[PDB]
Amino acid sequence: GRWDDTKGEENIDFMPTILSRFDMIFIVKDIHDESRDITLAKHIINVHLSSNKSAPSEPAEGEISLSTFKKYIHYCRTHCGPRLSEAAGEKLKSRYVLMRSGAGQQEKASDKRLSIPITVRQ
Amino acid sequence: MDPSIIEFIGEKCMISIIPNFSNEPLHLIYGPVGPFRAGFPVFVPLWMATHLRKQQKCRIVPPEWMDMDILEEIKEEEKRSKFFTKMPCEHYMVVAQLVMSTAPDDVPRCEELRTVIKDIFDIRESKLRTSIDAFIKGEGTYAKLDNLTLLEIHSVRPILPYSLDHIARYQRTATASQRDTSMLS
Amino acid sequence: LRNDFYRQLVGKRILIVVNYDIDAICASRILQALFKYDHMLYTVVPIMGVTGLKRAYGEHQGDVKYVVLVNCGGCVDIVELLQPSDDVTFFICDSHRPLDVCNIYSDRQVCILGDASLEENIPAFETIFYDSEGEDEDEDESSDTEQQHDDSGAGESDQEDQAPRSRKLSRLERHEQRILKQRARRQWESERDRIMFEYTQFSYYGRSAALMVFELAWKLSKDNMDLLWWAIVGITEQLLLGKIESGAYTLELEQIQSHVSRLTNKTNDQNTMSASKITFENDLHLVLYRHWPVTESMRYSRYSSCQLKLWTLRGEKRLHELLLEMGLPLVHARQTYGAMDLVLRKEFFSMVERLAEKYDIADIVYGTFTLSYGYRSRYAAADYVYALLAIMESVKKHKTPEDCFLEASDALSRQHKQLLSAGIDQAKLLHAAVFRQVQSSLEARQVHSAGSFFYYVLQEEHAFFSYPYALGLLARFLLRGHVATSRARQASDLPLIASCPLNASEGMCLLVGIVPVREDSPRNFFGKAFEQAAQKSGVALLQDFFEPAVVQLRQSDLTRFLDSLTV
Amino acid sequence: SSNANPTNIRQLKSDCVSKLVKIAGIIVAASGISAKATRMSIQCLSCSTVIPNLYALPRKCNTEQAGRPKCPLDPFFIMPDKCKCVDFQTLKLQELPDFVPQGEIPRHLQLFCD
Repeated sequence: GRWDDTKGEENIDFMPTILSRFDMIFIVKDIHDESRDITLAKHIINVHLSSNKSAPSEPAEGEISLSTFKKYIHYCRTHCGPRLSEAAGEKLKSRYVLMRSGAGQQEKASDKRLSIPITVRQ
Repeated sequence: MDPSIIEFIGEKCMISIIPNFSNEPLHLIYGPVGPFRAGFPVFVPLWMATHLRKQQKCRIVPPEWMDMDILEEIKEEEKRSKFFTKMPCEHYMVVAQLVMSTAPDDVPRCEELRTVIKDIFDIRESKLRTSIDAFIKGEGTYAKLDNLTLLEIHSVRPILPYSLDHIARYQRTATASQRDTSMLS
Repeated sequence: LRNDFYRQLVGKRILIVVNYDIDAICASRILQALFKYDHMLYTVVPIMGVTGLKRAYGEHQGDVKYVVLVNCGGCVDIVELLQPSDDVTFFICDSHRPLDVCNIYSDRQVCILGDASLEENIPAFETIFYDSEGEDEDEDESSDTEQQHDDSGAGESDQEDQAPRSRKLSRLERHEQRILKQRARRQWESERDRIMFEYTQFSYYGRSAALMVFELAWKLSKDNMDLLWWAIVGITEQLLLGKIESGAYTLELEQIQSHVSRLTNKTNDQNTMSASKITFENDLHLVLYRHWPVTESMRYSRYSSCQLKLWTLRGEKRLHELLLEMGLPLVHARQTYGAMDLVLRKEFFSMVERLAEKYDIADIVYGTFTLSYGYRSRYAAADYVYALLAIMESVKKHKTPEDCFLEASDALSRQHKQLLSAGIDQAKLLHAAVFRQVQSSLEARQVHSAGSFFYYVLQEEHAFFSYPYALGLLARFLLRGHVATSRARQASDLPLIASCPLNASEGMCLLVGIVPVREDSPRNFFGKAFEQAAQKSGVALLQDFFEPAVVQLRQSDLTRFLDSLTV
Repeated sequence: SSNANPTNIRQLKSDCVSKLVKIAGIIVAASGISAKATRMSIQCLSCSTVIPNLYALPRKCNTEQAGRPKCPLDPFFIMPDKCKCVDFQTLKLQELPDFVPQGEIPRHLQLFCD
């Protein structure tokens, strides 16, 4: 659980070669706070009460119709084939540079490898 | 080329109808108008029976080509009309629509009638596709109108010609220009 | 009459069609038609309330002389309402009938269509405004006030032996020089016995809003089939003799059929598509025979249900047993009536009418009309109106009230119909959401009697029951609901109230009044009845509607007001 | 087409046969695109062989104009120069996820097209 996540290297049980192939990788913790606790409390109960939100649900802004998203997605992927602009490339390049340098420095700021592999995949 | 521009042409035509007045709060217009007496026919344009019948003022009757047997024989003549057929008033496709809107409150047989007009319209149009299916070698000095009506032709008008210029420019340049052994543009 | 006064109607006007109603739109769209016919431009209006009315006139601060309002009028001596009216022509045509007399009198700026078999209120002005007691419109013995004021020579005039009129009895003193005031109050109060019989005990509705209008436009030679249908809509709203009365049903079977049947413009050639002239048939107020299966629509109406008690199981058992005698299949009881096969869906009503005579229901069948536009399908008598009420869709956009009005009036054309099915759908989902609360509230035992009535209150807002039409509908399904089965035969006859939360409006706890059972002609106390507690303590009450049976309060300023309003 | 009502596979039964219907399921996989046609000729008779159903091929020769030396016993030479061609694909159908899979598994059905 979070024991591995507190201290160091027990992240996966299996391999780093599938730590390789993925871009955005997310911890899930449930760190405590009573405000957070109560707010989770009523938030789901107001959900969990009488099959609650038929009328006052969709009155939120524009967050609507996963149907629309089926159609919207099957459209938007089916047309546009973009690629970069010039000004994006240099800053992203330099950013990945500093990414690998910071990973290597944490390697050196602990005198031992403290990094994820700075891949071309990232 | 429009749905109403041709009614500035077509809707000005006349029939003769019956009103329920005699000469009105005004008598009569200085004009070709006839004297107004109820219970008797009067000749009018057809941009007004529109205005009148729905103003609950009058009855009305059609022309005579608005019938069955004429519109049962014109079609079979028109079948082998390799070129064109009988032309009762030559824009009856606009008169009939502005007729059959309201008047079928009391017109007779306003349905088999419609059937035939559609039956003749479609065929004559479709003929007016296949005329194209022989046009070779730039024949822009040879064509057909001989018993054409107009409500069919405006359905083509902007398409071909704004092309046909640069289309047959390659050959309209031929009887208008010169070059060496090959064809010119 | 206005076969003479209509010939006044050519100049400018304003045509106002007071707060939401089906009488309103049906009565007004015809006149929009009429008035773009004789080449007049005019003004139709949405009304949000009497204040909406007053600002509306305020925004129309011209001298439009031919002012017109319809289905309203009993609010004030409306010259007091509408001061700048000088000789301006107003027209009242309201069926909210218990109307003031100062609006009737003052034959200046009003239309007394006074025509009724009740000659009961003739001196109703001859003593309240015409007499008075302890008054200042008078002279004094001093020489500084030596001018004759508006000497009615009555109690309206002095009471110090100065009354040239009032020549029924003695002059100086009957028993005293001011027994004038004594007899003044004698007649005043002994006939406020009848004034308070008016307007302070009960209210009702009268006649049509727009069948008179049909006869008006009938005298100008118009056989507009659609106008028959629109007026039919206007009546079939409160044809509901349990809601508000028709009465004339078995007399309009002569009246309207005589309007329409005798003049047969085509007796032999009518088998055509478009608008084949209207018909008449005897059918139900079963909700929606047509586009739904039986078994859901046999379940959401009150009268079919309450007599056979289906929100508990056992009603379904006897239900199935009568489908048994009917021999409907259950699948067929769950396919749309039209979606059924033929012979069953022809013979359905043919059998049901006669062998429901014998099993607890007698009062489902009616007399009404229906017709085609074309070949799509055969629309129904009321399935417009139950699609209409579902268009009062109080969304938070702030435009949707007036916009839904404008939409509704743009609905009953033969054109706009993609929305009409929308109205049907919206109606159905609400219609079984009605039922969805009754089981919850009955068997939770929320029927608060609290003394002389039954009483309901609710807790939060539903988009159904934001507005009060749905609220009266709630109250008018539960009531039968509870009072069928929880009572002896003694206490089935008491009235009902119901709270109505408005989480929208900062907390106001809306209410609607409604009446006890099975007294069609004996109608509301609540023309004023609520106002008692308004006098006794009196807290932020409203009576904004020309509809009487309604108020609007604070969230929480009701209960003690109710404890006062016990009696 | 219609909007009548969808049924369920659990009821597609001997009564519901040779009869038009409406359902709603879900799809799994279905075949390739083979073949089918409607009629064709045969050299033995030289007539486009007309059928009601979409096979019996009787005895007599029809190359009988050989004198008395006829060709009996079904000599049929199918002439697909003279045949036709329509499609055929065998669609498929699984049942719903809520309509008696509960204490059971879901069945399914195979289909057809032209």
